[PDB]
Amino acid sequence: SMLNNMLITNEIKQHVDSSLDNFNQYILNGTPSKKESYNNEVILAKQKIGNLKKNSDDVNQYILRDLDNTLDSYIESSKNTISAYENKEGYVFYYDDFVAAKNIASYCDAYASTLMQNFLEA
Amino acid sequence: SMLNNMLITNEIKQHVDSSLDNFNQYILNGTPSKKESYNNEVILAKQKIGNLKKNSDDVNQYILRDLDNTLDSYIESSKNTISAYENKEGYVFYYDDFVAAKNIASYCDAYASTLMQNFLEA
Amino acid sequence: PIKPKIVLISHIKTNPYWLDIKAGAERAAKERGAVVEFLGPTTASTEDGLKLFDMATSAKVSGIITYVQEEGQYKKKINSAMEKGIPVVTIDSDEEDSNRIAYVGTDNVLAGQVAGKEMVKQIGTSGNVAIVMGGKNVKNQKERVEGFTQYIKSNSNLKIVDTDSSDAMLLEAEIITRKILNRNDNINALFCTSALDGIGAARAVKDLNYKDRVKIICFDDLDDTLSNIRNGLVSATIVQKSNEMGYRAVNIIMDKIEGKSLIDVNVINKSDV
Amino acid sequence: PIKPKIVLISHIKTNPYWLDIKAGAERAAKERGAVVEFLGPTTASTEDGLKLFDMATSAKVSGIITYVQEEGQYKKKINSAMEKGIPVVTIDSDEEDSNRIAYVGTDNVLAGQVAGKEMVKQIGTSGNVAIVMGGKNVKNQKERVEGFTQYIKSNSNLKIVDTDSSDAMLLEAEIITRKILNRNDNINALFCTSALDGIGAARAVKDLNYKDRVKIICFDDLDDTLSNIRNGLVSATIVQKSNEMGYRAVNIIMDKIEGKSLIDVNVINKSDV
Ligand SMILES: O[C@@H]1[C@@H](O)[C@H](O)OC[C@H]1O
Ligand SMILES: O[C@@H]1[C@@H](O)[C@H](O)OC[C@H]1O
Repeated sequence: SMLNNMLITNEIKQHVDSSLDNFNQYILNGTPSKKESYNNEVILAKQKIGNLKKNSDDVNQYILRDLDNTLDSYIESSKNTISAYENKEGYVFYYDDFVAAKNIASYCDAYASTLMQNFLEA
Repeated sequence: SMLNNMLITNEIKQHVDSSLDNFNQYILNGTPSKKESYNNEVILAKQKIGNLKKNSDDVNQYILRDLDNTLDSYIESSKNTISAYENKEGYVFYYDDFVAAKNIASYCDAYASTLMQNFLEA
Repeated sequence: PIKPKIVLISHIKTNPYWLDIKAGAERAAKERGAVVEFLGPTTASTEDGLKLFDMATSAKVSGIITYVQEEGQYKKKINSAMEKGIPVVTIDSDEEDSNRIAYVGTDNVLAGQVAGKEMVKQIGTSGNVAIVMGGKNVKNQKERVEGFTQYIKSNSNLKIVDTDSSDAMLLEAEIITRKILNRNDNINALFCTSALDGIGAARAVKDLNYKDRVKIICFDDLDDTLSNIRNGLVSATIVQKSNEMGYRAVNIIMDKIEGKSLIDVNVINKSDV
Repeated sequence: PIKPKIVLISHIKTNPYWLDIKAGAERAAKERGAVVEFLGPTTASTEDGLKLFDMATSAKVSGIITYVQEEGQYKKKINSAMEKGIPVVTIDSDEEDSNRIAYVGTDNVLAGQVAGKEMVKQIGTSGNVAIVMGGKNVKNQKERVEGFTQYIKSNSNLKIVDTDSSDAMLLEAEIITRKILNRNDNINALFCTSALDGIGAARAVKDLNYKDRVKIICFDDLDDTLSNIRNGLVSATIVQKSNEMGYRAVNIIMDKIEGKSLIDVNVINKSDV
């Protein structure tokens, strides 16, 4: 169980990482399957974070909320980037969003590894 | 066992983190017990990394070597900082070492969380 | 049940001044039913403070209370957070050109003028002064130096002969002071503008002797500073209500959350301690 | 058993030019009994490349092969690694003022001159040229533009009327080209100095038409560029031996490790493809 929780936590971290990677490739070349994978992987990270939130205790509750909200920020930054990109706008118009999406994805990684450590320590 | 390996990996990460924290406090105020704890915690991180290296496979071998060497770099940067500090030298003389010690400790954290994920995935 | 989380970002996390601000924040938070997350770098860095502010923004915390290290550098992130519905309070240095709901802290230019008035009382209207500041490009330090300089220029013939920086580090405060006393002939007084500067200066004066050819006016009421005042190494310190800053900032944040509706400085001398 | 690990740091990790360099490195590494770790940012960043270089230095890897984005910016970290016993090779842009054991890549100023000679063959000694470069402050781009400019100034009356940057991004190459064709009256030719610039320029020319009022001379032999040459949208491309760079760099590193002891550019036209 505590092991199942950190399996899920590791799955979330992989989803976020894979989502970012596909997102990056999509913005740099526009292969539609990259965007499809970007989208699928955040759907999965979002759902599994939701699943853990169902069974959270007093401490992880706070971290999960931060992680869930931070993922929403990533979703918003990456969607805004994709939107400007597909509108064929100047890089200057999505530079910030593009950067923030990378940064925010890295915050998600830190919440996830913190969670994994907490689950590890029953 | 794979669970024991990631317990150890988590212990290493905590040792490195705690070593950095005490190191930081020591440079900022000079409380001798902070330096003692800095030193004890890296001794423990070093030994346990050595222990995992004894039982490594084909892949973790490479990560463990990177982590072990990176810890040695942290040890060298933090000792050089402590040395200039205790000589009451100008900040300008240990600024780089002081910064590198923080940076290098963060590299150790990333190797450790990578290891923990690999152990998680038997 | 889950509580609102308020993020508090400090100049320097380990510093006993910020620990007092933290204590005040924890008191208010327990009273109001919030949790405080206390953050900050080890060595002063605007860049590091902004990354922490960015993390809290992304996490959509219930409120952010932030130190402002450099003028104009926080505006963008503060306004972005406000726009996203996160109430933002600035603490112990302000970003005036931003949409933060409130600033909780000292009027730092005024605090400088206050030091200037006390400096004139301490050594008179003629003589040489040297300044030790906690970072050359740090906002509330520049403001303190500004108020001080303005005051002694209007109300005396005191000459500022040397200004340098401790980067708000204790050891570096001693060293930069020792270096300032050397390299200057007749310094009558030191003005020290952040919490550890006075302690470091006292060490440098006691070590060269110059107790007492050199008076010290410094900032804050840290234990060793109060001790140096009793022992005569420091003549006056300018005291801030740090605990009250942390306390008031949390209550302003929680007031905004719940839809409900400049702190003086004090000169302390040996007779006061 | 454990193998030496060689770190390869690219300009841009996903780019098909660097993937070809990677392939060459993997070939040499398998032959020599090493492992290659292939790194790089998504968007070009000197800062990010230096952090990766710093990580490899700290990890005391057996060798580092690094791209150099900005002149003078890598010297400190390269020399520090060399001093710590890590053999360092620079690849597809050099840091001349550093103690790296070798540079493996194009003579970029020369490659620019080569483009300049081909530009004169393509449109003659009179006319207007515009330059699309992969980053205004990127070393080997500036070097290519330098060689080109020097050449056409010595050997023609061609006027460079506009220079702007794609930041080595494909979409931005198209857009900046479309913007350059607009805003300039009579442009006869485009010179494109990194791998994706030519593909983006061809898209912008085909879309406005201007096939063919505007010729394109670009860089590298990517599939779409070779295709644009066959279809007449691109007139010439300057081809580098990317695969050979990766191959040779690993062998130089492994030679140094084991204590054992400038690659030409080629113009390709439609008749060659
Ligand atoms: O900003 C703080 C300042 O108000 C105090 O004087 O010194 C410590 C600093 O961190
Ligand atoms: O530096 C590389 C350059 O040599 C090539 O022309 O374009 C791609 C760049 O990454």
